[PDB]
Amino acid sequence: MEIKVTEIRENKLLGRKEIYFDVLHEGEPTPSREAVKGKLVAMLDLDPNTTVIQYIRSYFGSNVSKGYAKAYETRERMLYIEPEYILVRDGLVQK
Amino acid sequence: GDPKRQRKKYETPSHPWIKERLDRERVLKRNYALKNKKELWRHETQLKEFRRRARRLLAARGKQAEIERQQLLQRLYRLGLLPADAVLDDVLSLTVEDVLERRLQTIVYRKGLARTMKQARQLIVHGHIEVNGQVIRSPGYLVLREEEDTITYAKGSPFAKEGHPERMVIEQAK
Amino acid sequence: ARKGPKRHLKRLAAPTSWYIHRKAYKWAVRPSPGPHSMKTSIPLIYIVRDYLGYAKTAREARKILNEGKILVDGRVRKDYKFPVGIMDVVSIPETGEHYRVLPNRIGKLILHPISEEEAKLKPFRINNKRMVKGAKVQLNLHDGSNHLVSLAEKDAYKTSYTVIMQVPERQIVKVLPFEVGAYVFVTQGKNVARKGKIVEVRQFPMGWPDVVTIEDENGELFDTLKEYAFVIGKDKPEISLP
RNA sequence: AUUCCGGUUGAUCCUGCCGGAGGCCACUGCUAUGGGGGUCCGACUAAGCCAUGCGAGUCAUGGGGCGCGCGCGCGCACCGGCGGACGGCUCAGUAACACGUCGGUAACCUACCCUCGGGAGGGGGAUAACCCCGGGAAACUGGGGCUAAUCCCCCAUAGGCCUGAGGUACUGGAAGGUCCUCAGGCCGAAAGGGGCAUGCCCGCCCGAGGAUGGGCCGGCGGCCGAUUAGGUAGUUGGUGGGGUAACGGCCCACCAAGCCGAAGAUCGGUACGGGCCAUGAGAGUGGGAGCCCGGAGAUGGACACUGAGACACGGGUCCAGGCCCUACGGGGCGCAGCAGGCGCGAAACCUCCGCAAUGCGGGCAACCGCGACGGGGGGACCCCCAGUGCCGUGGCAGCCACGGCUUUUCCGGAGUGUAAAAAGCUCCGGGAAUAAGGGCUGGGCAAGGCCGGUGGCAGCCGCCGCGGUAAUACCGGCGGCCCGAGUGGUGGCCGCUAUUAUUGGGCCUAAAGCGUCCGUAGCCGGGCCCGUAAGUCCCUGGCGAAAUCCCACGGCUCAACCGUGGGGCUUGCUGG
Repeated sequence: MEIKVTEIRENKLLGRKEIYFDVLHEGEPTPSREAVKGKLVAMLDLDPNTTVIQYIRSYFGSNVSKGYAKAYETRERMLYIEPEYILVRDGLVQK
Repeated sequence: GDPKRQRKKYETPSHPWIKERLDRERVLKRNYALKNKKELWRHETQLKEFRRRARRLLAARGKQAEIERQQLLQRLYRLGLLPADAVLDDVLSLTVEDVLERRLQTIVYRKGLARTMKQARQLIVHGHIEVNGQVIRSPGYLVLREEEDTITYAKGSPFAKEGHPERMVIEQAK
Repeated sequence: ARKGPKRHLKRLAAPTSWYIHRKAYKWAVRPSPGPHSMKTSIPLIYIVRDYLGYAKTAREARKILNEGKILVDGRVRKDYKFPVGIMDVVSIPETGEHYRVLPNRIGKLILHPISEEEAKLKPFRINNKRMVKGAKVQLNLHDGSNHLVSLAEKDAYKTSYTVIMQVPERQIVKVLPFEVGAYVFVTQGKNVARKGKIVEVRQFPMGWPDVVTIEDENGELFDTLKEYAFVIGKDKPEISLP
């Protein structure tokens, strides 16, 4: 699987970076969240903590999926803003 | 009052047992490998709508009228039924065979990717045909003028290998 | 049979001046009473969430508003139902952003970006005048606000002039009168969002409102109501308009 | 597609009605693989009756206490405040300013919100919670002691209202209006509270305006009946008053006799109104349950308290009509809220998950709650896209055997998706496997002049008409045509129908000219000149919500669907 960042925004109020990216996987299934997160952080120099992946979305016939991610500075602001369900889904907190 | 329901996008014949119409539609269905009568009537209704818009816009005064005129002609050019130097009066000469020629099944046949319309339908439904960058599984997609030169076999597909048995048998004819 | 006031608003019954998807959900935010009318305003929640895109959910928008980050006319506003209207300034210092609220040629409200210097002035159209006890003069403005002046300078103000003010402290500057060569911007009607110079005024009998003729910036003339003409200058606009 | 065909005679041309052929809605027979989208599913008969569970709370930054852990932190009830008058459901009643559109209120009220100008001084009191006794089958409820507040009261000042005499500063098209001066009187505020801190945040009262939501008035528009012709008696107006938030016979005392009506009053019948919907080439005909705006109602009827707002859908009082518990003393309930049950019927779903999204209430906030809303479950609701195989050799007249290919769909698995699941989407393995019926077959009208059975019997038949021993018309088999996951039957609307005729029908003999004449209203009216500009035409301003309808572009694979923009619709009103 390969990754290609399409757009980045900075939200100075909530204190986050909002990343829109594409994921090319030709002949393979939809990649997991662990691999996408590892690659994202390894590339963009982000803390593995303070980074949550929203939807990974596949399409009818594409072999190209889309992705949205949020990168926070502090972890307290993160836990204050984001809801608990995406945190449990990503694995940064327990149910 | 009453709210709006969704209405059919096709019309039926006024009488169901006329010999001329029966023969014509039988020939067309056989030659183009159409599942049922409902498809034919869909394309005929498309054509009838085009013709009605032409008749209404013909010799009518208004900026909106000329706007609609240009929009109609450009939409037809883009669909691939008329050329760039065409006039409103050229719409009243179109037939349903044109719409039947502009669909993905017929085009996959003409382009030599299949030997028969039935084989083309099967390929399209099983997912061995890709438009410029997208797999499509509807044999009546009505390919546009800017996509007819980007139709081929899907990347992951047995037919994408030069040395496939059925691909060899298909190429036999060409 | 309804026995009291309304507290809900459905999306299909929302005003046309908004930029809102009507068939997506069933409910909309019902604006609270405030400065401007319902047909000429929009709540802050929509500006923060759907216009600028600083949030995706109303919870986030409300956190942003309650943290004290959005200013209107130079004042912190925390109510997500507070209505924002024509000639209002929306400012964000943590991003140095400044917007003026104006209408389109369709009648819908947009944000026009402006500079930090012009973001300190707001024009107010005088809608009415009153005498208040102590013999003071009260001007009633277009956003619903009021201003006091003295009896000695009452002839220097009339019911269609414009007053420019420093907005947080509300001190007056640069009165602009209604005359036959004044520059105006139209706010409502069929000729909304047009601009030009006044040519003629016409009066009528028994309640029918007065009318005004305007010349476009290229030679074309049109008419509208004198209540929909907002004076912004004498021969050259005094704010950045689109 | 601005369409026709069959049927009155021994044969013909007309008139005229019946039927066929199309679309939409409801019920139903037989049959049924998949996905997506949407404003569908006890409206038609009973606005009939209901077991059980839920559908409205929240505030510790208003107050006092009690319990649990090291003055501090957690939990419970009470006092207090805001809300509970919205949201949700139904279509009984209503032929009316109820609705729609244009206008008015200089004749009115408005807690929560915005702006400006001003204030917060001095005193007092009670009582829940708690302790000591309890009563009662329950429902409920008594006595004594003690206490606080943003609870209650008093004084003051500001302020509100009425009247009279003056001045003429403001708005407007126009002052019983606002402002200034003087006088005589009635009513009469406030929580300087809570929190942080060494001033800031949330709050309290008064005044001027706005906004939001309402109340009231007017012009115009909108079903059938004459075997319904005269109706009205506070009825129509005036003077003076009362009452109302406010104008008003709204109500009262007095003075008059007026008001509506053949251009159809009154009375009766039926009915929630509109945006819109179905159909048709259109002119037009019909309907107006589901989504939005408005109105009305909460077993039938009437009457009140509290509150900014109710004569109150999950608050109160009485009568009528039903039901439930009882220790027989007394007490309680009405699903036209979500599920669910009985009954009525031809005729309509689970006694499921969640506050993650949209919103509302409360709260400084964090957040809590919500059968609204969202998500799934069941259903031949509506629309869109597909499937039940394809290729080659040979053969027969579309199907057979031989060989090969594919996997939408089916079986199983990993990810993503989701509040959590599920569906869907990417990928892997298996395998032509796993998936067509309904009606018709004499002529309208498309397809058999084949076999057998029955024999005016049995049966068929929209209509014409078949059947009495050789049945192309009944029953079965074999063939064939139409549509096709759908296809037939019964009721209703439009069209067919120029059989309601403005466009656009007829009256010598087919239905149809009053027995004849006079004339009232109404309709139709000779030629020229001058004026006006009411109708009429052109141009421009303010209105006729959104959704729905047409077109183009864009996003879900395309589409149905959703978004951006341009036109239309709103049968029209009004200023120049």
